[PDB]
Amino acid sequence: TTIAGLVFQDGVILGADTRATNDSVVADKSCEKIHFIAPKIYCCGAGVAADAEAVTQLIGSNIELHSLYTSREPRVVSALQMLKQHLFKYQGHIGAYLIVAGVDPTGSHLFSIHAHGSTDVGYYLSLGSGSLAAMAVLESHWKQDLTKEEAIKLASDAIQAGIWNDLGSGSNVDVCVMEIGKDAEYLRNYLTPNVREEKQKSYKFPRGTTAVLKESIVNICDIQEE
Amino acid sequence: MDIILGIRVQDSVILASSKAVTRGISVLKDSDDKTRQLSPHTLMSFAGEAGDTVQFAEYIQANIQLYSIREDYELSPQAVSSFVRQELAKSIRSRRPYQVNVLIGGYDKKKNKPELYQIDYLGTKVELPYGAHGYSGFYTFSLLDHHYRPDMTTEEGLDLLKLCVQELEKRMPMDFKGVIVKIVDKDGIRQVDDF
Amino acid sequence: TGYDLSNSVFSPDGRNFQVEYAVKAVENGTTSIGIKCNDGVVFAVEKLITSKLLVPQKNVKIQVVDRHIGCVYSGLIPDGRHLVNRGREEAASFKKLYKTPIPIPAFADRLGQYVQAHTLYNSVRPFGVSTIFGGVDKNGAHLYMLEPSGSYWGYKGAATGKGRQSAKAELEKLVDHHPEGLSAREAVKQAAKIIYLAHEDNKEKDFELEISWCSLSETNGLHKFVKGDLLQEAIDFAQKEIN
Amino acid sequence: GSRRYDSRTTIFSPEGRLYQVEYALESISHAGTAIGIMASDGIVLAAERKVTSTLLEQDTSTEKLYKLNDKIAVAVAGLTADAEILINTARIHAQNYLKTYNEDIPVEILVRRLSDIKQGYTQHGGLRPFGVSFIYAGYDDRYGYQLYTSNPSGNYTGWKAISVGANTSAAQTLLQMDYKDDMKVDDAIELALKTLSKTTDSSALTYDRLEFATIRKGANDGEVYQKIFKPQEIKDILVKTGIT
Amino acid sequence: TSIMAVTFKDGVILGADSRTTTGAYIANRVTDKLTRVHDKIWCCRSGSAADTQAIADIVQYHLELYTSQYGTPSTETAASVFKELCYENKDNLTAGIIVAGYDDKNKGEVYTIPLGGSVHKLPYAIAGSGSTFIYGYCDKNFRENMSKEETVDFIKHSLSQAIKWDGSSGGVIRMVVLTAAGVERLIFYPDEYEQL
Amino acid sequence: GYDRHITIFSPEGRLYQVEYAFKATNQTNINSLAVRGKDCTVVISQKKVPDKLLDPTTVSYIFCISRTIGMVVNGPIPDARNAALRAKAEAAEFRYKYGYDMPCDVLAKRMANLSQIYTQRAYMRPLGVILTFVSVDEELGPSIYKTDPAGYYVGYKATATGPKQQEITTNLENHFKKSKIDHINEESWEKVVEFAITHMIDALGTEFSKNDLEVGVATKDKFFTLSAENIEERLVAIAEQ
Amino acid sequence: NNYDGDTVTFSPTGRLFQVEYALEAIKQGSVTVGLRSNTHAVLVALKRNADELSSYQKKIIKCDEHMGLSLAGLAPDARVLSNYLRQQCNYSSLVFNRKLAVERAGHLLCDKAQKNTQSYGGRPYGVGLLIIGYDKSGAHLLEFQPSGNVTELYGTAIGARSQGAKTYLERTLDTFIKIDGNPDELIKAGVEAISQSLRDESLTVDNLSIAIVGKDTPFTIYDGEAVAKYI
Amino acid sequence: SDPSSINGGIVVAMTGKDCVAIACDLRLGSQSLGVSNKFEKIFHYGHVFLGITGLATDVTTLNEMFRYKTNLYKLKEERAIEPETFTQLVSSSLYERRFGPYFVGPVVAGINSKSGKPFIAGFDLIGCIDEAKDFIVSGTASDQLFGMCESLYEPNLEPEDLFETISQALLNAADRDALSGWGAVVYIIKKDEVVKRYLKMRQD
Amino acid sequence: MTDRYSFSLTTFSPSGKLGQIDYALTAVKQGVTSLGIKATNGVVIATEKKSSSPLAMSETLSKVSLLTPDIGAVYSGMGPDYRVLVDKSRKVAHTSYKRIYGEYPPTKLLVSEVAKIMQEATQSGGVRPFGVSLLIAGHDEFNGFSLYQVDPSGSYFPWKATAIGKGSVAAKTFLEKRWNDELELEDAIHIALLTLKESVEGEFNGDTIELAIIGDENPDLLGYTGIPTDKGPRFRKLTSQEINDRLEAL
Ligand SMILES: [Cl-]
Ligand SMILES: [Mg+2]
Ligand SMILES: [Mg+2]
Ligand SMILES: [Mg+2]
Ligand SMILES: [Mg+2]
Repeated sequence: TTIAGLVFQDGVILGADTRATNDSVVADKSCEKIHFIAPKIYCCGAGVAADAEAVTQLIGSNIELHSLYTSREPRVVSALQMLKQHLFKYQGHIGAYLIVAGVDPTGSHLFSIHAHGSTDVGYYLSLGSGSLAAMAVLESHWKQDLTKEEAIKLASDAIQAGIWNDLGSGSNVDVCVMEIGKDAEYLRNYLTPNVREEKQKSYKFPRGTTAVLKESIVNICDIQEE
Repeated sequence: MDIILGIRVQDSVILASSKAVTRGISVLKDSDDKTRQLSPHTLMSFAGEAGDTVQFAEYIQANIQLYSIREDYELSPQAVSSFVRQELAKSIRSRRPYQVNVLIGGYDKKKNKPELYQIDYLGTKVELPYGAHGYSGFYTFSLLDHHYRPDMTTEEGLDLLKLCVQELEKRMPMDFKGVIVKIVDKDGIRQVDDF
Repeated sequence: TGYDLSNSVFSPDGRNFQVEYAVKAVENGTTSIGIKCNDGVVFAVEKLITSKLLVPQKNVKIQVVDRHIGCVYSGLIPDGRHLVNRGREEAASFKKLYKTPIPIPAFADRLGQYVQAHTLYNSVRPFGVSTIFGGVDKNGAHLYMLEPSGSYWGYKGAATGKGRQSAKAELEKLVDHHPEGLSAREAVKQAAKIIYLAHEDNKEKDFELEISWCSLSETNGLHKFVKGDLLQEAIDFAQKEIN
Repeated sequence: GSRRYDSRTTIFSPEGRLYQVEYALESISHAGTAIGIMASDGIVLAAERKVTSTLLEQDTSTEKLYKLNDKIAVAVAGLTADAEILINTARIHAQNYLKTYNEDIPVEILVRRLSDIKQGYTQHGGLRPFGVSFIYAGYDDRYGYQLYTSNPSGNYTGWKAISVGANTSAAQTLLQMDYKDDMKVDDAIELALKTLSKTTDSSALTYDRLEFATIRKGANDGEVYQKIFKPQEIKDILVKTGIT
Repeated sequence: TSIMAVTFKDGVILGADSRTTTGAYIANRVTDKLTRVHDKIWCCRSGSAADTQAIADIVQYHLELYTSQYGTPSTETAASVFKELCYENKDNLTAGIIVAGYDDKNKGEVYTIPLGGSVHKLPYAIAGSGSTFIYGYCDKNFRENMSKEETVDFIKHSLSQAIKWDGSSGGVIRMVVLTAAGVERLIFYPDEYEQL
Repeated sequence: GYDRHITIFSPEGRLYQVEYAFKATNQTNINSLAVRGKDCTVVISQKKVPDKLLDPTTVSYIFCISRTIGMVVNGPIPDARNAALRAKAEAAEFRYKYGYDMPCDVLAKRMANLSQIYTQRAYMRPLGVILTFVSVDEELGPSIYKTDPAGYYVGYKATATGPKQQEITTNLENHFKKSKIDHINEESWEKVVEFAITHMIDALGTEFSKNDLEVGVATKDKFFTLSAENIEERLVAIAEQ
Repeated sequence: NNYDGDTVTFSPTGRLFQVEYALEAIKQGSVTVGLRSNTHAVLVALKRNADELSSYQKKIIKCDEHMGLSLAGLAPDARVLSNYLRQQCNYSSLVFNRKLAVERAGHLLCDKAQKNTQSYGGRPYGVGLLIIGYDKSGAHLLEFQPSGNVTELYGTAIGARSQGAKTYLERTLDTFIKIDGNPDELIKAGVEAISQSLRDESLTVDNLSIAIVGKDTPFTIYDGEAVAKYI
Repeated sequence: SDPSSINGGIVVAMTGKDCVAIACDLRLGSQSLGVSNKFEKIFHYGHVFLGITGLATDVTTLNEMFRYKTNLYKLKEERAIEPETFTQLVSSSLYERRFGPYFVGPVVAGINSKSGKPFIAGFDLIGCIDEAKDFIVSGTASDQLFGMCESLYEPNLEPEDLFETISQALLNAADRDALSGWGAVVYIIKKDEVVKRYLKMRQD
Repeated sequence: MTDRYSFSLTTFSPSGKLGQIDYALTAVKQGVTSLGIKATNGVVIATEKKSSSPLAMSETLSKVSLLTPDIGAVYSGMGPDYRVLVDKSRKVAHTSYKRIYGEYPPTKLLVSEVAKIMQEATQSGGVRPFGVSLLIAGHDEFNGFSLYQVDPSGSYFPWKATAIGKGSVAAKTFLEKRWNDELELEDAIHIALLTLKESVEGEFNGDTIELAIIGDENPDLLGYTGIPTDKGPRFRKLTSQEINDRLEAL
């Protein structure tokens, strides 16, 4: 996994690759690692995929109920506090490593969150097996007062470094842009640099190739009336 | 406990279970009956960890007998096996699991059919024409695969069972002291006293 | 009607009659007072000698909480002890967590919230005591008085029990005649006088005087009982004033 | 303390009656009449709604007839909210049984379980009983078609035909007069509707004031089918039987 | 980590490096290890980042609730709340915390709470992996009642050496000055402190 | 007639215990007032020290709940302090869990929900208090939110509570009918306090000394109470024009 | 009247009627006397029989080697409170290697009785106790009432007709306090005191119960022919 | 010792044009010992199909659990559960046992009755959802299945072509796994008909 | 300090009446009028903002509440009881449905959960019934648009149109004359405003009326773009200006 976050002029942006791997095999080539917490709060998930997804959904549910209760739009610091306190309680057994970013009435924010419940503040961050490749790119090119067009470029460049140089990361680039005074734009498959080439042969079989012992109709219907 | 075998023929289920009880160095008994009657037409044989086997079997027996009295009705073999499976499946994630493998031989009076169910300590249930637990299947299944027919009589089933026991007595290192054999059919449960 | 039969029931007035009935038990008790002085507080109480068989100086009524707070009360004596036992637990847990000894206003609210909690449910009875308490903390001397309702305020002087009207009038004179303040040793003498004057309401039986004090200069900010020569000096001063 | 305000819901009267059960039964006597009739080839459940309103959305409405599983249904008389608490418990018991034994729960076992829950509220806990009477219509392979009733006491009994709710005295006399043992479902449908039409407190019996259901063995190829009647289908059977 | 707190004439100054490592990888090179539990009571954190953040958040909650009821807490009170959490949960915590604060009555005070959950009131304290390399330097150069400028130099020189020798320490030197005048943040970059 | 002793419905659909808790509210015989400026929220309350033996500094019905939130109470002091302690605990817990300061309106809602529970659950009595919460909220600006024993709460442009609340309310109503704005158009809180005191004097028909009043002021990032000498300066300015 | 249905309810004059009714059970109970000097402390108790076939109900209970009490009222409540005292004496010895002070024993009994007067469901204790003991500050005598009030005294009496004995001790105060190093004379004074509370019946061998504790004397109870000496 | 490979077995699911296919082997074993050749691993709740590989006691337990839950769903909702909703129910149910999980590899397959859209999904043992457009694989020969599917699969196959593709993927994957085989079943699922076919294969 | 009311405070009287439920219904009757009307392409719910003082800001008091993105609620009776029910209803929509199935509950099932909470206050120990009737309007994919009433007993009924509270008898007669099965949402809003004018004494405008709809999906209110399947909430509360526009065409 390669996930990244960075801040720009009047916003914050998240990036993630789309490969899920169990051991050495690619289970999924197009999975979404950028999770929805609130309309303008998003979370990149690394580590154990189920844990990251589950923890974001629970906090996202509680954030929504809090937002309804208080009649206020949710804050990133609330999502951060709820996530870290939950993760700390389980002493790292929920193996979620997260980059949380969002816009709220306070402004734009970017935080990282580790499985044991430590948090960090940053202008640019990266997590997962591709973090070192991604951070090399961010340390080379990140600057203050980046424009949105520059920021999307840098974020996708950071994720690409992970895709190419990390075996744990691969496939496509997902991006989410959160700008102040605007709707967040979720750009799934922002980049598609790994389409498979056309195959040499067609492996479609002639009909009747497979040997069949028995055929039967499965009744998937409710009991009928006469 | 060691060897428990089961074979479902045309009109009955036959269960064969070893007589030996070994506690480490010595054979303490050579006439042990590793079975409980759950209902008039349902028999359960068992093998596994000492103590747990009998404790489990008698606990099942009590619950099925309770059901019989409450409803004035005998549960089908399928229903009994599902109840037994759930108790073992519950057991495997407990503080201390029942280490017990069972065979349930029953005659379904509604369908007029014999039925044999094999359930291991994990709660892995299978309905079979013949079954075993532990190493018993390793010696006997090649003979059963060869000779078994679904239309066998009870006498043919017993003869095939003798061949299985003879093969066990030849190639197994442990002396299991022969087997008690019991037949489950439409008339109920009876023991074959000469085997 | 029936509003006075159960605790925590509002009458049509907006009153809790069971708390008002607890006040009657307080009014029936012996007189106790508190005087705030320049660098501390003085507590005094009337102890009715029911019989000659009572051992003198033994049935001690004033109680210490922690090492710096004194508590005295009028009404049902067991209820007062129960409240002080709670106060000691509150003071212990405060010091356990925060290291510093419990400040007097903080301590006052701990007792206050506890007493108030016994007016919230019909499964409990209100406290049948008014408690005068105080001591010295980092911000100086504090004297409080706490009622059965859970109500409390800070005081220059405080009095409760059967002779409270008499005592209050005497305390009001001291406040007017000493705006600059009263010394700790003066307050002990005046406390003795006030209890002796307040004893006209309980004049049938004779009594025993008991005084305690916390003072920054006289006791190092610790609660101590007035004993021996200092107690006898206060009794003599009091006896001289009544005659 | 609190003792002062306790009604004491679980006590005997001097005559040996449970006050709250008897008063719950009085409540149920004002509820819309429900009728169950058992035939050789099926069971009929008919019930009268008390809504009595034009603007009520009838096709999405359910106050009387509820499905417990594919083989068992209930008709409700009394507090609908109380009934839904019990209904959901019965639905869970049926699935627990199915999970344990891998067989559909026999009708009586489900009925006994619910009746035992009702009984508990009359003997312990200090709570009011459930103000509900059920008619259970069901099928299993042991006894075939079965009708039961349970009331707030937790007592249950089996029936060939039965009524609960309003005018049960009058309704039970009419059923006792025209019921026969060799009766069929189509005849039982007609008896149920005729009985409701005579006992009703309303001026006339119409489709919008009724809920109707049948359990018939006679699903295609020997399977049992529950049929909760739609508003248009209740209207048709009323014209067929000659009531409107 | 290299952290210290030093009392001086006008109050107290907390100092820290900004490096957070996962093994040999620097996970964050601009960490803020100087954290606020009350207006003029701060702490320096070392050990498990999860644990020290969890503790500091709980303390901040306790002192906020203290303040609502009893007014401003003393530095000793803050140290006591830290100690209570560290001592009672010693089996499940890896936390080394220096507590520093300014009262007007007590002036500058420093308390160090090592792994065991003991408390030690000191004129100055050093902690974290990099502190081992400056025990000699700090002992030789510390004086009581230094000026603000002298104390800033003492901390700057001390942590400069701690950073130089300890791989686990590095980045910027952050400082927080606590006096009657208020709360002042200071930052010192590598090109400044490395040439000292 | 036990429907009047516990919180269950009477035949008219009323909760008499709730209604009687409202009557306990006026037992102190104290009137409070709250108004909003541009940058601030001011709350004033009568202060009566009838006994000369009392320490007047300890007699208060205004509470500092959090740094941003203040609360004035109309009702007996034991219930006032019960509500004060709980509101303080709730405000601190909120900040710990959700990472930002509890808003004034959210605290009001929380305390109102707690009050609602005492009207529904039999074993708990209602508190005989009306709670008026004030702050300068970071999102909503100057805020007044009031809670009562029924569990009702609402926001206010300005409000009054006590025996003579109607006289104060109508006085405030008439002012805002002229100005046609939801607040006191004034820069400094000092002048908003002077407005509050002036309009209480006009409404109640009584003059005040420095010891007869108690004042609380909410500004951005702090709520504080005025001393007797701060109030005296306020009273001097009123008299001088 | 309306305010005596339970212990949790004050009357309009501030009284707790259930506690007062518990106090009444003590007045119905048989007389027991307590008195002390500087060296020793004595309990004397008139035991009550059901009839001529029955035994005489025991009145005195040992709590430790240096402490014990006599009862008047509900005997099962005395058993509960004396068992609690035994445990508190035992806790003090095991944990602190310390004999429990008699004054502190009174404070513990006061607090235990109080909890039953402020909570719903419970009832007050229906017994009065006279605790004697010898600790580090010498001889002590306590009187316990189930209201919670515990009182340290030179002498007292509780039970039916106890006022006669209590008046005698009030007169004799100056004499019996000086009976130091003479256990027999102190018991004589207690036996003479309890005789002022007798009507119709007199002190027989199975009627009288005496206990003593002192400087070099463990708490010991005398019944039967052991008390014939004092008749 | 490894619970996911004691009993053995495999499931594969594929999408086609207006159809889905799900298939499984029939082996149940105790490590090396073959125990049953009739252990079906595909179940259905209305029109939603669920394949489950892994520890056989959990396969049976989870089937009984989802039958329970989809029965109650239907009674309350008054409609059959859809594949998308059921997928979330499987994920929820697995994750609630996060720290004592069922050792299984579920696969969902079905057609949404309202939109007509073919749907497949796979999960890890704690409920992480893989919602693939093309195919899902599971079991002890999942590597072999990934290899077959990745080459044999092409999009928008007609039902009778999809049958051949999924069958050949399963069979040849199973023949390279010791713990799979002993027979096989293929379900071809269309919007309102489902055909079930048992395949002939080598019995070693 | 113990809760000793472990017994029912609602019990059957000799006539079979549950007194506390009847008395709760009397409290609902005293409450301000609220109504609901179902159209072919939507549902409307409406009520009067009865302001307790002119100094009070009635915008801060929401009588019409969002429960889920596609479900809204209004009441008549005791306001505090409603507020806590809305809190519980929002939470139960998540805990007993969304966290299990990954989608919001359908209208009828959320109503069923609210009904259950209200039933339990009618039978559990030491509690009185809720003194409110709720009108819950909502949409879901398989059931379409729907409108439900929920009473203090826990009973609920589906309606084409209805009214509760003060002038409900007169309002229901008005709705019977006007309602048909071919109403568009704008027609239902128009009828809602006409009906509600009869029960209102004083001012009748957008500031004194609260009105919300369940209608088309609002992608503008969603807050984000990039997921085609999420098209936005069907619940929408009408503004003060939007109400006043329709009062000119009245
Ligand atoms: Cl709440
Ligand atoms: Mg370094
Ligand atoms: Mg209440
Ligand atoms: Mg193979
Ligand atoms: Mg092989």
